[PDB]
Amino acid sequence: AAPVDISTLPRVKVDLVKPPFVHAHDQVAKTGPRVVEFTMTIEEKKLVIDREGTEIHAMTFNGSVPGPLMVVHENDYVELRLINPDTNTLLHNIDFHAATGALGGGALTQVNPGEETTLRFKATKPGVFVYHCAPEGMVPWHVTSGMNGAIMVLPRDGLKDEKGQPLTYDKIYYVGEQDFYVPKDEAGNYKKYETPGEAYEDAVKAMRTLTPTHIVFNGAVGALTGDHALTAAVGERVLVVHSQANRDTRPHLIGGHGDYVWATGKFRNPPDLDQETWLIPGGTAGAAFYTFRQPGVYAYVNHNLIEAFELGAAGHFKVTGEWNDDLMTSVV
Amino acid sequence: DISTLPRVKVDLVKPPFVHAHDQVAKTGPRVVEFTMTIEEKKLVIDREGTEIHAMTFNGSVPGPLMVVHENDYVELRLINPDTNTLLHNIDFHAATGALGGGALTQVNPGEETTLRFKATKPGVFVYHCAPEGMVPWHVTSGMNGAIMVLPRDGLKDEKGQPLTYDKIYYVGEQDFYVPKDEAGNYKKYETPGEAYEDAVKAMRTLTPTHIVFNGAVGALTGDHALTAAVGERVLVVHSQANRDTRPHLIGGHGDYVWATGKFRNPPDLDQETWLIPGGTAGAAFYTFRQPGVYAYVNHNLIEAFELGAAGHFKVTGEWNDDLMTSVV
Amino acid sequence: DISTLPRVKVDLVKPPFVHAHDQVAKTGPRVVEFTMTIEEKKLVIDREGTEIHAMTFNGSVPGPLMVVHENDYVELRLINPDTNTLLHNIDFHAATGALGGGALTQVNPGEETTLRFKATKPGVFVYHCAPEGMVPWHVTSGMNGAIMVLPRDGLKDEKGQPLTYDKIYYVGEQDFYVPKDEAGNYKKYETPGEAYEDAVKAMRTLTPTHIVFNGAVGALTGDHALTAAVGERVLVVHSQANRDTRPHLIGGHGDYVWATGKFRNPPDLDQETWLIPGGTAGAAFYTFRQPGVYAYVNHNLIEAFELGAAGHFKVTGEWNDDLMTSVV
Ligand SMILES: [Cu+2]
Ligand SMILES: [Cu+2]
Ligand SMILES: [Cu+2]
Ligand SMILES: [Cu+2]
Ligand SMILES: [Cu+2]
Ligand SMILES: [Cu+2]
Repeated sequence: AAPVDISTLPRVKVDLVKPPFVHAHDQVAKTGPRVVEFTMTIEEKKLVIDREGTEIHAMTFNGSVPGPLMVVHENDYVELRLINPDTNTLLHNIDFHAATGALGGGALTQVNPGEETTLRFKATKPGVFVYHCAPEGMVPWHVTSGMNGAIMVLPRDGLKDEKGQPLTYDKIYYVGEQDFYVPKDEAGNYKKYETPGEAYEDAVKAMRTLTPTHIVFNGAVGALTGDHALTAAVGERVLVVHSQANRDTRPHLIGGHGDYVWATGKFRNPPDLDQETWLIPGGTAGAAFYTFRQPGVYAYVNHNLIEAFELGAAGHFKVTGEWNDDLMTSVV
Repeated sequence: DISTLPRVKVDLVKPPFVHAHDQVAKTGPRVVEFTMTIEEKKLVIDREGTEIHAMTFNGSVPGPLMVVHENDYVELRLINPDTNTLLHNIDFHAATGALGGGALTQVNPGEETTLRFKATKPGVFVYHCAPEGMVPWHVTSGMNGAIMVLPRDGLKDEKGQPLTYDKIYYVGEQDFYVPKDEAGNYKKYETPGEAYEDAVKAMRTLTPTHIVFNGAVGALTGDHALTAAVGERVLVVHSQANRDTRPHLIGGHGDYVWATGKFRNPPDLDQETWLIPGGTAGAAFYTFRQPGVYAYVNHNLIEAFELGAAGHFKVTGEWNDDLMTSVV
Repeated sequence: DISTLPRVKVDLVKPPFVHAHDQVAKTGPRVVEFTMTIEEKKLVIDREGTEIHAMTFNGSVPGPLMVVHENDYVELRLINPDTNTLLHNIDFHAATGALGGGALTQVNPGEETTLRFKATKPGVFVYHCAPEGMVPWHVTSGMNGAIMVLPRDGLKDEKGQPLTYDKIYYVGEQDFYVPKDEAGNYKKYETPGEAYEDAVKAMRTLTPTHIVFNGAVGALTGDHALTAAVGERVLVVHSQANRDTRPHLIGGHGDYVWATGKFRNPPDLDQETWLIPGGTAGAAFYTFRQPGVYAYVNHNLIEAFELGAAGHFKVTGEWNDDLMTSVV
């Protein structure tokens, strides 16, 4: 019942990085609980979301869609300084699904242009969680404008398999999947707007159709392909955190599997094994662990193939290494 | 021999509330008697006054939550007053045989029927009308509810230890497809039959015009918000008889969740959001640790804040600065 | 050395039936030989005579279910006759490498190819065509099926105890997007190629015009209804290569279900309904206890009864009044 003295906890500052990459961290905690300090600056900005040059007024956390992945360990405290520069035009806030109370922090972080605030919450549950803006009355508009990301709360002793044995990854990637509803004019062409506010009415209309115009990884069609394809080597253990703050998705690694998967992303639950495809409910973050055994190109996709190959929810993995004819081979 | 079992008559209560019951069974198997009267009635489903011809079990959308224990025999007397105009029946997902009972409970206006079935499997289950050839029309008109079949030794965590809730609420999520004219305005009809054709066309778009909790937009908000106190253990039963949903407690979690609602399976822990497939009932257990307002929503945020799938929790108690605070 | 492994030839069977096999392996690993011939053909998918240019594996929608055991080697000879017009290939979700085999099995009309891969993971998996740049078009044209890789010691329950089925059926669920003209009538094409543009357009609406089992509305009804007898243990393998579905046996349950179909995971028990994500194959085990007609459906009742995702079981045996009965 007595208060816990948090001033005694050591503090560590984190420098966030743009997705799909993840800031420096340790899987197995090397210290006891800490107050981990993060700072994110909200940025309203125009963003090209497809190959035809379609542009929208994106609402971002730190300039990217999705926002950066934050990483802490179970029972650490997350302290976020949220800044809303006066160059922005809208009210924003933040809802951490990893947090307990005040609408995930949303009721304590409402900031208008020119204001800032610092939120602190205890990361009491291990897993990957979604975080997103949630201004009362305009929630889906902000979220579907790209204002969402994720946070991973690692067990202090790292990841474990269904038998309680260590699962250690060599690389980690964060794939934020985004459903966009770009308004179209009477002619069927995407509309343009001077300011975010000007598009509200049309945006609401576009959203209520429940039919996305685009569904992409890392903010745009092909964002995770070509020179920006994810990479790995045969033998490498890779963890892919995947989030969707507003709509269901079903990740799948073409040519591979999800050896160990936490579809709804909570680590106190044993992972599902050998998944071909897994369902991540809208408003959830999930994580899949895989060890590559074949070199070459792999397609990482939302397995509703239309959403993947037509709407944009598809990325690539370029894997190096020696081919395994035992696992698979063309018979002459 | 069923005739040797105790018989008890239950008085059902309107959702989100639930009739009184014991979690850990107090007796052995019993024949639990329920009675529900079918009522076709106009219902306002949104703040704009939109009306539909609702098809209900006991006058509410969703129908009330029935509660029994594993291996009890459910005995339902279903009445279809001659004031209604359609044939109805009932399909219990908790039952075995005759299309969930649908093939044995067909009742035209002015008729009634009594069905009895053994609740052999523990968990929360959906029950809904299913008249041959017009199944989705009735279900999407609000004719569905749920039944909870508790394990005889109560709920258990992933370690087989007891989980006892202090409060329970039943949230029925309903997808509606209200027909519109060429102008785009919702159409009104004199009778349910008049709208069949338009209804079918509206349903086939697979795009709900409304998705609500307890029959209407904002039904579980304001004076009708759900309540709890810091420290209270709350079980929230959630059903969707026709379409997928993804429940989420904003500011909270599903400490223990049976997403597809069957208790022989250990619960999933610490869920932020969970998927309840259409045609399924799920259950989430949570112990409140912070006072204040919480939003309970389908986490497709468009479906929640635009279409109506959102409710509120008003929680009393003292704030916990350790769990969360605005830094000085 | 695979040259050391004995080989066995399998004769595939048209769905919903499955080719014979042993649940518990009677020998060590084997190289199992399969042969499938691709066939592009016009196909009637509804009771109104609507046709489409279907792209099939062995002439059926879905393609046949292949069955092997963990660690066997699957060797498939894929033939693309010069009577076809498009390039095709195959993607095995059960395989490891080269885009599931798609990058190694590309075959134009008049060509064939043989692919071999080790079945390292037990479970039911989807296989489908995946020609670069036209993946969804082929898959939604019916070019997909499934393969089951049984654990060498057969299926086991959540306790490690054996689960042996007396019957097994394979239900392939297909979402079709048939283009329509300005009048709203389904369009007709002389060749698959001529429809591409309209096909892409129709798919991007993400709204299927049809959702069927075994290639057509009512395909699994009447003389083609699935069958069983009271007391029989039945395994129903269900796949959806492109869109989510939620199987449900009306009047029954999924006693043991591997919703996402991977056997190294214990099954979920007593399911009323389960979610099989698009791009996944699932399996449900049930022991019938009541005779009569059952409806096996996708529980989004609109997709089932309006769009076509519904089939029937005809079960023989004695009625059990203890489980269910109409009172006087
Ligand atoms: Cu915002
Ligand atoms: Cu949220
Ligand atoms: Cu009815
Ligand atoms: Cu049902
Ligand atoms: Cu093909
Ligand atoms: Cu695939």
